[PDB]
Amino acid sequence: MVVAGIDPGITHLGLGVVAVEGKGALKARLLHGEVVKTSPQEPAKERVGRIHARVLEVLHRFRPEAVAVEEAYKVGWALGAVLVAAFEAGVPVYAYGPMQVKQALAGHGHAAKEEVALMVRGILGLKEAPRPSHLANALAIALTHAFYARMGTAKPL
Amino acid sequence: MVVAGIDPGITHLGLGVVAVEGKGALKARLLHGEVVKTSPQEPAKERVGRIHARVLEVLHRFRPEAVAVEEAYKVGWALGAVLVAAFEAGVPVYAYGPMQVKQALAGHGHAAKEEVALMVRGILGLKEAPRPSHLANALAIALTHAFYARMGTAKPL
Repeated sequence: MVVAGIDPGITHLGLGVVAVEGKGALKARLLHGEVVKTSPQEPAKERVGRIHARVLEVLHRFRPEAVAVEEAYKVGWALGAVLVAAFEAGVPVYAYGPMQVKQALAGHGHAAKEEVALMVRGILGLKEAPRPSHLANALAIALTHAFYARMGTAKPL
Repeated sequence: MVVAGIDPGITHLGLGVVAVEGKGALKARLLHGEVVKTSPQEPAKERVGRIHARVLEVLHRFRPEAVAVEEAYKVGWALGAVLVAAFEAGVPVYAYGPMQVKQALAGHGHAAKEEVALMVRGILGLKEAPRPSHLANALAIALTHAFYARMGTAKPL
């Protein structure tokens, strides 16, 4: 299955797409990874508009079965743009918090972020852990969703 | 040696950094690759300003010995922003055209782009050819510079 994962951020918005294998231990391939980077000088509408345009472009190009997002006002803006794109692309949205990601990929709710990042590197077969953290997070969220999707406990926002 | 390569583009600006080995056949590692993507709706000053901010951030973080750029008005704007960043970072700029890139990496001036992209994938040890083309181009330009730098025919803009 093909999944877009998104990590709504301060000045970076992690956006990744993975294709996960249907059998065997959780295994996926990286199809796309980007970070939407915003500047202090550019106005709010451009920052949010670009996020929208990037997410919509990714959904249309990669046609994932699902969008997965990690879990305040301004972060809410970014997620707003993301939600609009998923609505226009006709793609269902699922939300997961830090603890669920840790549980799915590291096997305990209180695992360190480094443990999650090690598993994402493992599952995707990467040479190094995917940088930066917003991208690593977005891939983890994507893989978290695939994990719960397999066992049928996907959490739809 | 560490080299930033840049491919000034229509709506995408390829920006990559490679570290090249000092002995043996041309061999490098990818340190960074990004594409600055601009939208039709965002004003010109934001498009050019972001390019500036991204390039400057990359130069400051990665401290390359050189910036290499591929070789009209609006493309000129992007390169303008790039030039400003290199000036502020104190990094020398070298320019190369399509034919020199083809010559350095494929061994003939009239090689197809696919041949250049195959060599960039080879030299950087990548699984797949680096996508998208603006990023592939920026890495090729970077590696082209390192090639001529080795043999002492670097072309400083």
